[PDB]
Amino acid sequence: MEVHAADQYLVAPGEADLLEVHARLAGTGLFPPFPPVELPGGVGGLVARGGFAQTFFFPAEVLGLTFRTPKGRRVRAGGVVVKNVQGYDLVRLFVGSFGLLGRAEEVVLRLRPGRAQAFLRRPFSGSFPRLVPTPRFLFALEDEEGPWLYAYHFGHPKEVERFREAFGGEEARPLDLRPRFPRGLGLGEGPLWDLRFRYQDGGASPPPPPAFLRLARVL
Amino acid sequence: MEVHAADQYLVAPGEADLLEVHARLAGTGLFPPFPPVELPGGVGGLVARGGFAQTFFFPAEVLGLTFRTPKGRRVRAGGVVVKNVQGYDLVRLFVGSFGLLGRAEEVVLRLRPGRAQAFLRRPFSGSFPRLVPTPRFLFALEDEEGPWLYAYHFGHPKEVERFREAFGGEEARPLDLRPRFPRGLGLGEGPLWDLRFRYQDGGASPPPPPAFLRLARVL
Repeated sequence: MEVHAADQYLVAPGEADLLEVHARLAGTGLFPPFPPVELPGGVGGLVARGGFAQTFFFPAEVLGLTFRTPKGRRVRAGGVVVKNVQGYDLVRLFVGSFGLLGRAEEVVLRLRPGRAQAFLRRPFSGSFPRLVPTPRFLFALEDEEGPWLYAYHFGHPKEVERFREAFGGEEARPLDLRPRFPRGLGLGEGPLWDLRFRYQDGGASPPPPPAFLRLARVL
Repeated sequence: MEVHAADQYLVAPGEADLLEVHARLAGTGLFPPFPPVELPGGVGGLVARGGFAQTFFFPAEVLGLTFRTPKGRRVRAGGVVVKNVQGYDLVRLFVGSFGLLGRAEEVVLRLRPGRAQAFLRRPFSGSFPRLVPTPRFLFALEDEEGPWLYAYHFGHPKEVERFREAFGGEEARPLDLRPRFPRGLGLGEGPLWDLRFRYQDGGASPPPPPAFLRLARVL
């Protein structure tokens, strides 16, 4: 993969692992649009699902991508160094398409700056709290010891310190949840959930609207 | 149109004029995702072009929309909570499609709160400046006198005040540019331009990528 530190963006293969990306950004002061949590599908799958644990609008963090349609056609979308007169949003079309349009072979993601970072966890209480400052990522996970509210944030040491003081809990190390979703990260009443979905091992993919089913046949 | 003040969103027919939306919201403390400038096509046209004068990601400000395809079908997309399981972004697909996918019959836009606003202009220097704080909208327009840099911002009274301080210039009133673009707001070497396009009366529409031409045939 390619880390464009100065321009704050990353170029990586769809098959790149989420922790693989975090490992590569170690000490760079740059952060990807996802927490230190490994999930089935890697970067490509994450993009296809429209992100994980975000408290922000994820699609805008995807600057470009190249995907392979279920028919074998290569489609390039967006870009950084080269781009057409814009419009015709092929990037957002793919983001959140859950694999219906094929798999991402390459993804270009925006990276955000941060002098400090904190990945914390604390006992869950039913609903997601409104923290201040709002962490960039928030999600719940049941560890069999009860639910756990996880939060990941980065930015100025002052905002992060502020985050720690508002959240409390304990420091958490990078998680690898692939072992708990062997049949795939689908949707359902599973042990993991964020502001958008509740995930379940082998759960079904969300139902696409008629229009999407139609366009997917000709892409 | 229907103003859902408490939920901070607006439902408007595609033909609603940009200035009628502003008049409808004047005094509500809520602002639409466009400045006080009338442009050919109304809100539907604005959405089709992917926004006007924004310094932010415009597509995210569009929560839903209903369009009639060239073949006659009508497809309802998005809809803040309750549409489908957040995925398959038909909304962003339409935003910035320039009419290629059909006409917007209805648009659902997010409204942003603000206790103060400022619409100002100053002689354009030849390139867009990096302002601090950065205004929500910025564009350049030529008049008999010459090119003018226009900026529109809203939000916290102290934020807007600081903007007025850094930007300088003079107070500007709502503009109606339909008379200057009677043949439509297309692309070209015209008298109006923002961070994404340079507009021209009766100008051409941007060229769609192959993938877009393909799915346009269906849906």
